[PDB]
Amino acid sequence: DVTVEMEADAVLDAEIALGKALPPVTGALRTILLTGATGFLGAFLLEELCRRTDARIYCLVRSKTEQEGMNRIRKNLESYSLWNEALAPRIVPVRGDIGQPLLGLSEKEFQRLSEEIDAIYHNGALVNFLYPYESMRAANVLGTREILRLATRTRIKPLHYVSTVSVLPLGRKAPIREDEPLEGPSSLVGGYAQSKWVAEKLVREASRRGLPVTILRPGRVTGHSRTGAWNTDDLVCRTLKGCVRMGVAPSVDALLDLTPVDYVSSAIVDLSMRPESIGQTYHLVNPQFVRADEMWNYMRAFGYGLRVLPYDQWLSELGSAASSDSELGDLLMFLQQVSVGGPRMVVCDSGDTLKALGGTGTSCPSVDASLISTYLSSLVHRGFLKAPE
Amino acid sequence: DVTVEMEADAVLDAEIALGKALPPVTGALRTILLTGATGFLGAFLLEELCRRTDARIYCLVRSKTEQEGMNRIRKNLESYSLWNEALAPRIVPVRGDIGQPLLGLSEKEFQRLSEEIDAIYHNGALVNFLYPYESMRAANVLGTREILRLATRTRIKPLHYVSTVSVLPLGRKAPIREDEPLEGPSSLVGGYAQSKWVAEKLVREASRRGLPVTILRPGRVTGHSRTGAWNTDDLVCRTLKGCVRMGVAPSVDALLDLTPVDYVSSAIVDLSMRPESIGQTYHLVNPQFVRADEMWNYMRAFGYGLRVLPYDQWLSELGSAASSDSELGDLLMFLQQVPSVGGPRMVVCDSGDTLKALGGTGTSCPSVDASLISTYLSSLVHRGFLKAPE
Repeated sequence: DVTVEMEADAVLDAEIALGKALPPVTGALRTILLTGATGFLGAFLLEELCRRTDARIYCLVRSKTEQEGMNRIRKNLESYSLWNEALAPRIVPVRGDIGQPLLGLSEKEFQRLSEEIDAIYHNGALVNFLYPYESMRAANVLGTREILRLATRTRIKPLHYVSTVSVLPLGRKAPIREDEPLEGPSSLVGGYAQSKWVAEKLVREASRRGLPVTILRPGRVTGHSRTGAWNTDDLVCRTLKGCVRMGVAPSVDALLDLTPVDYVSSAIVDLSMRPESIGQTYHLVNPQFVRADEMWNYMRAFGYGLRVLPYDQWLSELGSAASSDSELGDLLMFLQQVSVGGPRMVVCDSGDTLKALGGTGTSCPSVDASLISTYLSSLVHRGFLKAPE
Repeated sequence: DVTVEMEADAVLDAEIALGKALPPVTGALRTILLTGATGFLGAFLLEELCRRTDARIYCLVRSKTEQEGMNRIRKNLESYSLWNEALAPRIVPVRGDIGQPLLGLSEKEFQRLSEEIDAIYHNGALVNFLYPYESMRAANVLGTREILRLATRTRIKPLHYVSTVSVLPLGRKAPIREDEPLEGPSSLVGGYAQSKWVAEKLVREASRRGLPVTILRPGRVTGHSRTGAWNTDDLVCRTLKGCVRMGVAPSVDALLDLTPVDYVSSAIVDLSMRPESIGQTYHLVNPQFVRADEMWNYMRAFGYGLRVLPYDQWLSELGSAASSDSELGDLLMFLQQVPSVGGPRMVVCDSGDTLKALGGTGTSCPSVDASLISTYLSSLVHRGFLKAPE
């Protein structure tokens, strides 16, 4: 059974522990390892870390050469308007693969990395909402294990771990608190949530053994609140486009979280810099929820017509439309996995985050007509959405 | 639930009946309407109908013009090495869409088609093994309804309906008889099976009302037994390529059906031309099953290494492989839909009525053996779908 495998995989190897490793850096950080620089949140994390630290940022990247790796990283940041050529000296591509033993490094390379790196931001992961647990085991479970291995190899390296609110159970009335313990593995639906649950369990055990860690759980990470930068292969963009093209949207009961990526990246970096954050968990979600009917109002205001249907009737219309439209069919696959009220969605409390960030000026943008206009304007500009009539 | 809708959709509109329509042709067939000429079975059915009849073959096809329609039909046949230019005079594209009212025709066009066509071979359908019932309702349920409408409009037109063994429940031990009544809708799993069950119910009610109908249920339709012609986006091809690329295949306990397309198309046409076939149902399946371990033997003999694993372990290796391979991921989607150790439930069909009806013909299903599998694999290698064995 999958929960058997999850429980077995959540046991952290005995040798991953402080042992005789040298103490963590207490002075200025010289070097930082970032995983996930070729992803969405990763692009913003990388640019932010360059702005807010003086460290060389080692970036794990799958590539045949270091130049190819640098090219992947540059193009990714370029796609979000985050690149400037002055960043290149700050970036050290590290050829490797989060889904491989030792992050894809030879024993010698791994040992060297274990000597050079002062701190780790682990944002690398395989995110696939269709695949089973076993498809993401290598990248999410073993990859996190190997990061924990690096963090305890040679000398201790603080770990700022990017998890997800999806490690939390659905169907709760009251907003889940940042300090509530994790439930059992059967509380989760889908391979992604399952793999991230196991990953966070490993990280929490390394914490219990003395590794300094921060656990950051982002909610639904949306577009940049000013530029509108947003990868269009995102399921949220997929869904919005589907509704626009069909001219109909669902009424759902769920409180909707939309958390702009610039808030998530700034909060991760801010929190990672606070010694008070060690051993702590933070919910990087929008403190202000929005209702679906409000979302559709904002989208109509931008200029898109949207009839509203009960979720089950909406899903039925999607099913019908999928007959002749393979893109709508693709969207349907995501939604047919698990009624009237629509899908359950996790609601989080973020009290500890709000407090920890109070003197920072790091604050989550509101979801309002203006934010949605910024988002839709960018999607139209980039050819993803047809401009409103 | 979906079964309520299925039952509702299986009710055939009252006006689709013989009424005052003129009697069917009792002489030579002058014209035939074929749906599905742009698909895999449809290509062979078209080429076979040209050889065995001297009727003009009207072919329903989505296109902006008849000439572009002809191009689509021609190219499809070319892809299976079925095209020769002497076919061209025989084919008449009809611009249209199985998933639209009146097959996408105007009232005037539909009335004209209702005057011209002597008989209908209905092989058009949306086949998607991932989508729900509602995604295939238009093409499979309403499309079949509209075909029945045409078959009863103006003058009676016999209907040779291509259904599927997937209208039958899976997991039953004894070969299901061709004359066994359909069970209720709750027996079926997946949108494709559900939509074809409803379609066949509609066709049966038409038959009950006096429309001459043959119901043909193909099994798992595989490559041409001589040329190896086989549509590579087919799920069976996907699965075999996945096994080859991983180097591992599942031990499943099913009695595997592999029914070459040249047998299905020849049997359809043969059976359609027997008046004894009217009102009858035929299972166009291979009379001889193959076991999975025989399949892997045939593939090793061709040159591909295959370790064998229990189905659950094989499926887990597929999932693991899918992490870094999107094609294997695509294959995994199909197999995960089921929430036992011997692998997927499959249907076993009796074909005794087909065997008898074809006994005086030269139509017999090829055996599954190392030679057939070599024919299939050789074609896939030649077309670049598979890497040649080491």
